[PDB]
Amino acid sequence: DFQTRPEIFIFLLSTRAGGLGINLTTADTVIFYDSDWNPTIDSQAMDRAHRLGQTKQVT
DNA sequence: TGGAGAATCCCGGTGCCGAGGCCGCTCAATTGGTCGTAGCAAGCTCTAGCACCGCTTAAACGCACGTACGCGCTGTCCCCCGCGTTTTAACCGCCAAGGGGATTACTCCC
Repeated sequence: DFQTRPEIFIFLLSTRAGGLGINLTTADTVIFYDSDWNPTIDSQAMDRAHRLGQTKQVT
């Protein structure tokens, strides 16, 4: 759904269940409302956006 | 006695799902030796269980006889059954949820 249609603004996503898996490359912005103590997991989360096929500069 | 018709049975056909057998493996039953002890055995004590006698009188029995009560009979009526109608909720299927219990991560404390 999120990848299909640009009317959806925001994607709420838990850090561990949601950080690991598939591309989310029609986002452009990643907000850590809270940041994991293990920096790898925040890196995985950031790179669900910052990825091959990423549309725009990730902030 | 007959009959009609409903209700119960039987015969063969269909299919589905669970019973009966196969497979892999664990872990619980078996083999071997140890060691403690309890309960099997021999022995003594004296409890209390069984037997008998004799007496007392309360408890058991056989009988008379009255009447209280068990039982078959009669009448009624009411209320529970057999059957058609109306309706509701039990059953089935499919999706949701939540919860809880085991696991995994990450930090602080020792």
